[PDB]
Amino acid sequence: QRKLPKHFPVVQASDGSSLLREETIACMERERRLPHNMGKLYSYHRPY
Amino acid sequence: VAPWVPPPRHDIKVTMPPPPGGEVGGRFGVSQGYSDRLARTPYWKRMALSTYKLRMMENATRYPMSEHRPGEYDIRYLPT
Amino acid sequence: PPVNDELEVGDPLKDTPIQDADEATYDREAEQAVLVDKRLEAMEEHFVQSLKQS
Amino acid sequence: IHKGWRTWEYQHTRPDPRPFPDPPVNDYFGRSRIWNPIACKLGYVRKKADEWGWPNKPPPPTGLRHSQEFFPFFFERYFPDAEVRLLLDSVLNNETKRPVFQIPCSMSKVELVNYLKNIYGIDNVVRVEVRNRRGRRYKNEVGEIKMMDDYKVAVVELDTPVSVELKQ
Amino acid sequence: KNSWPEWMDNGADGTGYGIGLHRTHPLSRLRGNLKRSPSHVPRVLGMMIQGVWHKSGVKLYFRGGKPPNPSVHPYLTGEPCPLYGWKVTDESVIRQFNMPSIDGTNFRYKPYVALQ
Amino acid sequence: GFVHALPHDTRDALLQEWERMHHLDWQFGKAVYTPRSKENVRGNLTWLREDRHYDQRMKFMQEVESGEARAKHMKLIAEAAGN
Amino acid sequence: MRISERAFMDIAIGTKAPRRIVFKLFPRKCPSAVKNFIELCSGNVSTDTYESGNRDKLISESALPQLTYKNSTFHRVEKGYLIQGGDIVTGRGTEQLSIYGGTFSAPEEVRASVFDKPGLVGTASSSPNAHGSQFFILTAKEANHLNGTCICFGQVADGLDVVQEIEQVPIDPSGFPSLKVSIVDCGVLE
Amino acid sequence: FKQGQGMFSHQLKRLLQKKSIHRYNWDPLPMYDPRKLVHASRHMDVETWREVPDPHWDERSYLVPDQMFYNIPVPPEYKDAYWWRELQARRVQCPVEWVSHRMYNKGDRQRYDFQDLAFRKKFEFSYEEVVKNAKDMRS
Amino acid sequence: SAAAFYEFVDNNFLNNKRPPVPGGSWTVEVLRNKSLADLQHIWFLLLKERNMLKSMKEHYLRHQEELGAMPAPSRLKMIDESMRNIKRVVKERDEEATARAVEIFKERLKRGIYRYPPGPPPPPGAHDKTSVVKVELSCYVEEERLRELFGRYDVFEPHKGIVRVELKLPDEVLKQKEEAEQLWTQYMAECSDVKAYHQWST
Amino acid sequence: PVYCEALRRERAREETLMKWPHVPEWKYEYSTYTRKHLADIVQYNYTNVVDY
Ligand SMILES: [Mg+2]
Repeated sequence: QRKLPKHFPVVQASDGSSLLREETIACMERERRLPHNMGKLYSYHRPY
Repeated sequence: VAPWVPPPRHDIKVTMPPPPGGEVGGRFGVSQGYSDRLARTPYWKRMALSTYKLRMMENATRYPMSEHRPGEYDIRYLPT
Repeated sequence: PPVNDELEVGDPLKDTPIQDADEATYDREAEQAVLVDKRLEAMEEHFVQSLKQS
Repeated sequence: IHKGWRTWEYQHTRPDPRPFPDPPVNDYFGRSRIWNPIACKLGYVRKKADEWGWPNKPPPPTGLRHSQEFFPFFFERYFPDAEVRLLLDSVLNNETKRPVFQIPCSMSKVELVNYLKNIYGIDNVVRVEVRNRRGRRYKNEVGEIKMMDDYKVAVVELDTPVSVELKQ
Repeated sequence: KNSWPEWMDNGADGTGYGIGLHRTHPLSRLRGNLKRSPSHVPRVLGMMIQGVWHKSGVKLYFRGGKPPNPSVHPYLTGEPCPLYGWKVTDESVIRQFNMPSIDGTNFRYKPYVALQ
Repeated sequence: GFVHALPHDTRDALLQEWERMHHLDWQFGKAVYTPRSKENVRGNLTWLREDRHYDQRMKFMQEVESGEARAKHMKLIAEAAGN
Repeated sequence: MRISERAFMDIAIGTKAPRRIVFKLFPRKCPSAVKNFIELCSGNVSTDTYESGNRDKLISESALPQLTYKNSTFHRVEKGYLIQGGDIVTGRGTEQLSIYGGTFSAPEEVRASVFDKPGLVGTASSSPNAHGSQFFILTAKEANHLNGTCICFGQVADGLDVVQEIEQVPIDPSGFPSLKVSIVDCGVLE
Repeated sequence: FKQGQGMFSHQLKRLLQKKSIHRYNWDPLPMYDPRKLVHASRHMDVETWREVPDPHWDERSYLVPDQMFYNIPVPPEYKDAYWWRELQARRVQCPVEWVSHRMYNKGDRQRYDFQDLAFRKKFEFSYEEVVKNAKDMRS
Repeated sequence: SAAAFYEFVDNNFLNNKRPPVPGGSWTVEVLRNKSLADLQHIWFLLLKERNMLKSMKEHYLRHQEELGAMPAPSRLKMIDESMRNIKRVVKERDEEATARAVEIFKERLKRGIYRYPPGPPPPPGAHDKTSVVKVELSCYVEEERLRELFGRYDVFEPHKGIVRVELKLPDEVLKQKEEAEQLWTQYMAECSDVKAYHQWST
Repeated sequence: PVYCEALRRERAREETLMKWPHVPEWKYEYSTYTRKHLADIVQYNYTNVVDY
């Protein structure tokens, strides 16, 4: 039986320690702002 | 927020729950006394700490009269 | 089957070799003593300040 | 109540208030965006998860919490976090006495000079000029409005003109 | 009254030198006028949207189009005095970045770890 | 220890001047405390009950010095052993 | 400096004549504390300023606490247990100073302290690691409860009777000795 | 001004909707300060002029709760002025409207404590307990 | 100097050569082996490198049209989690310290060696002046009975010289009681089952 | 009394720091308010990275 809803993200170490969860979340978030991979945008509204 | 929630009022006795608060003294309006010590303590640890002399002295039922508040009727027995 | 991948990627100047990275420097008791003592100092200090204002 | 409404025909559920509340989150990603001063539960609780384990671990003595050694202060003193980055177009093939840095907004003019002295070893800095520029906002191809982090533009005036050369 | 000193409500001098929002490192004895309480919530917004109109004809704090974050200001490090424009009452709040160097095997360390 | 139990109020000193300038100082549950040394002994109901108490403590120590206290306790122990 | 084993104090009770008590110090097991105590007994105040120096300082620099047990008191004296004094900044019993800073610390000296015999001198401190000028002379037979707490830096070689003399002073309701117990003069016997 | 087409007034309609931190600050007692009643009714030892540490003091003592101290011992005769912050400590620490759902359904009337407004779960068995408690009675 | 400015920029980008992707990052256990000084040093290496990379990323973002995208972007990810791991390790060590410290401090407190006015505390029995007496009993006695029986006869007070009376069961006999009552419940169950199974045949 | 009050001060602080603020462990509105549809998920986090 699940201890979190199926649609929740997995934010945790591989050990299961929640020690860093806020760093992990912060990282994921700054990453959703500006993904490092991101190729050329085809949008007319462009960061520069 | 409340560090150290105060214990139930009259809870001096081992195997039977305290009288309802507000009858001993306090805020009126519930008909049953409750204490988490007497509940959490396993039944066997209640019986282990007692005897069939003491048990029958605190099993005692004063029906309409109330002990702690003399001359009036006991509140639990009253409808409200 | 295994997940074998590009092993063709490497950056020697900027990469630490394994014999370098796996050297144990952690002696824990000494630095543990230092840490613990310098926690102790602050805890005591605030406690005696509490004693003061009491 | 000159006349009582018929309330007996309704089951008990609270209707939504017609001047309905808008959601508290801030949707405006523009220039004029306001930081919300109001503090919810979640802030403090996430603090409490971040600093010590609040759900599980027992809280440390107050004397520790209020001291320099307490972990978020300890880790900040001995493991600092700043992205101090340089606009290359200032230092590219032109000689320029005034390179231009992007800086986290929580740094002072003094802290930048300390940064450049002790880390990068840049020992001659006449002074620093500081702008606060709101982070770069862009829409992607689905039209998702995104905003890169806010930054501080520091024009850093040196003694010796500095260039970084590009081999063509 | 006000916990924060009175020079950040009306200025240290006639031209309103020291008024605005001031954030404090919360290890420091001195205190700022940034308070997130409900009763203080109007006036902090009152600074962020209006700013203040000083009688000297100059609008203090936010006069522009970009409202300042009171939350990410660098910490309040002192108090203004008329002689030397800013007295640093607390030096321990300025971050001194210090990095240990050329110790042991540290020179051989490199930012990434190689493969097998 | 008792002086520490009476309520202290934080207000002006001159309004305190004002209220016993009038008769207002004793009214609304306020009263003023002047430490005395000796009291009025007649019609003092605290006094009488506690000096009665002193009387029975005196006759109690008369009973103790005589030794019946010993005998009473010993016969209590005796009847406890007998039961 | 080992041969600095002795420092002495002249103790006066109120209007009584000063009587000498002579300490014996243990510099080897605890160098820091003893080094503190000795120099507090010596006390070079020998810097005499000038007219232009008065105009230059304009603070009167002798207005700081001058680091000498002279004109210092025994603020806390209790019967059968011990006698404590030596605060420099004020004679009222709080507020330590040391020669090094406000308060020093010597962790490896504190662990090694044992209080067993009477007439034993140790630093009066609030915590195991804040140590000032304040000292206490232990009059009781055995105090074994101060071990990881205090630091024992010396004993009373001469003038035990002085201790027992100033221990019998009555205590007024203020909590201090009713007769003012003052340290008239100090010196190191080198 | 909240009425405009501007974005400042657009934020203020939204940002002002989130709920502030709530703690129950239960009222100060400036004129009866429980922490100074430790020194009440104590005999003096006249050598040292300190208080006599009476061992009978600590069983007659009435523990007065508060927020920034854990509990404060007070002599019993003086307990009667503190009757309200005994009722604020035993109270649930919120507005009762937030926790009101404990009241309305039936199962939560029987399982929760309502004495002087403390909504707190009574002791209640797990299912395996219930099964093995009903099984060894052979019912 | 200007040499300090070159570390912000990419060396092989400067020479226009393709940047290579590094092998990997610092894992947790590799960092667990390292001491604190090493940790903060490689922290500063990661810091300088990270700053360099950020500058590059922003430069490519800056001219998107001419420059294209940033070559070998996967470095950022690496370096970030590298830092994360360092944090992890440090956190662990700190909390260990903290725990230790706590249990030392508290055992100081229960010794009671702190006093605000600088000095030693009074000795532990100087103030107590009380004596506790241990009584054994075969049966149970109500404590008021004990209080009247063991109360001082010469003391005139409602307590009669007795501070308090506390009754206990030793944990041996307590364990005995719970074991015995478990056996009793199983007994009732078994006699019930014996009666219930053999009722029909009989 | 001084020492005891200091001690009670300390543990009062740590318990009020333990027990406040009180946020429930779980309520159905977490799963209720965190459910978004597929269009909103795609329109929340999409990048060029997937298609490239
Ligand atoms: Mg339910």
